[PDB]
Amino acid sequence: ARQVTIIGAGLAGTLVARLLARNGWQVNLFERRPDPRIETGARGRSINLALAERGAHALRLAGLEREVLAEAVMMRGRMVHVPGTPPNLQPYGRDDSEVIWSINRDRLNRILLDGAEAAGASIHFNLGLDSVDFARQRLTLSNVSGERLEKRFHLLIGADGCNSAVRQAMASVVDLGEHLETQPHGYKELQITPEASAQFNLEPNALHIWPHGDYMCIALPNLDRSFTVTLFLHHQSPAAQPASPSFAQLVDGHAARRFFQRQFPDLSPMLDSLEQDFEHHPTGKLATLRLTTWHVGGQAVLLGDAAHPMVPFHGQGMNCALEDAVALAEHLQSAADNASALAAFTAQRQPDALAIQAMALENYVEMSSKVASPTYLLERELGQIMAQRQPTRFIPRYSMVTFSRLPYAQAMARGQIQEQLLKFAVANHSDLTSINLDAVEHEVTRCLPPL
Ligand SMILES: Cc1cc2nc3c(=O)[nH]c(=O)nc-3n(C[C@H](O)[C@H](O)[C@H](O)COP(=O)(O)OP(=O)(O)OC[C@H]3O[C@@H](n4cnc5c(N)ncnc54)[C@H](O)[C@@H]3O)c2cc1C
Repeated sequence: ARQVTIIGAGLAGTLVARLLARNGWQVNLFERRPDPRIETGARGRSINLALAERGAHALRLAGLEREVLAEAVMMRGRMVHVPGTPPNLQPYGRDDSEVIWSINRDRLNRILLDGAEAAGASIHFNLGLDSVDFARQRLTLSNVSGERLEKRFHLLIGADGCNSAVRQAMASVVDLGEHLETQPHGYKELQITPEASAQFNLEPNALHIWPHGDYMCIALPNLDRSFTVTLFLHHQSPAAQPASPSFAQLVDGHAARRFFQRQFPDLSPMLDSLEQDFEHHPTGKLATLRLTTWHVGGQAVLLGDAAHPMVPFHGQGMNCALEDAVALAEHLQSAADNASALAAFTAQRQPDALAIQAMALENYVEMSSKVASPTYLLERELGQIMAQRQPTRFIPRYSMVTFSRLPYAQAMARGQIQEQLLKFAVANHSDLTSINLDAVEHEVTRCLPPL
């Protein structure tokens, strides 16, 4: 049996562990955190994640989808809260079968942990990777107290998150060609209690958006009718716009409350613990880190956030991470050797990672800056018309990334053709009546091969 060592029992690591273990691999998985299935007296604070077709399919191949969806809240559409109009529900896709699932991060991790152990993988918690000696095929682990433990390894899988230790150790033997691109937006995670959401009639079966240009909020529901709310806001105010809102201006909960009362008046009543959550939770940072290569020979390979950290604006980090796990397991299982597997895995997935990394950055301007634009509404109306006339040619880019498994590079390449197509057809036209629908349909068939 081929042996594999996996660092990080996160989402990608536990999935790939399951897939290799049921294929007969001797799988050992190391995790720095304690086992979350051991119940303690601590009050865990977990957030919800948007599970889409890519992630759902990855769980389907692993035999875990039914179990995960049983604990997920169905989101049938996007609930846009734009001032001046009532909350507007925008259904997903074309039919009632296209939905996104809101799954609690902790619930999902437990299901994957159980899933990996049932396939035969061994999971070792409370052990963080410190360094790798690639020459001697050894690594060093330690607990929080710093007691060191050495282990032999044949194949090392880095599934240890944005701040991957496998990635850092790989940087000693190969130039990964890393380019960190930091994001000026930070995020703050707030809570809406079940009582609060019910009191203000917040739809449980929808994903909510409060667009506001350079800042915004999103909310995803949990099984108990609570919601986890993410505020996206500039870390600092630029000198060009010194009075623009930023986290630096929100020094306490009293400032945060006045900010929300003025800029999110319908959302602020639902934030019972806005003052407490604002000062007791850290302001998270966002970044896009790109790598030229993801592997060292047949010795080590990165996947998930370890290989391609991205901004969460498209809700696709986990989905891409689960998709990575399937591809990595497929290549490892069927290749002539580990080095051929790892080189082929990188070649297949690296272009798609750069694509979803790019599309995630663009999608912030789409959901927070465009959903209230007059030109964008006409382009969106015309794009929906093309999705019905050519259902296999004009698939809106959000549907391709979210509701299909088309490679991220194809979705971005087809999306730029559609974006430019809508841009030129709507240009210099006020109403949809002055737009020639059949000329737009002709260019759809000319430039977009059917799927
Ligand atoms: C605010 C926010 C919202 C998001 N929302 C969504 C969403 O709606 N949909 C979506 O698809 N994605 C979303 N994402 C992205 C998603 O959470 C991540 O992309 C996903 O968790 C990546 O999975 P992974 O297994 O690669 O890493 P992780 O899931 O982070 O797992 C990494 C694991 O490695 C462990 N580890 C780290 N260092 C070490 C070490 N040195 N030794 C041992 N173990 C180690 C960690 O403890 C952890 O268990 C969001 C991200 C953020 C920040």
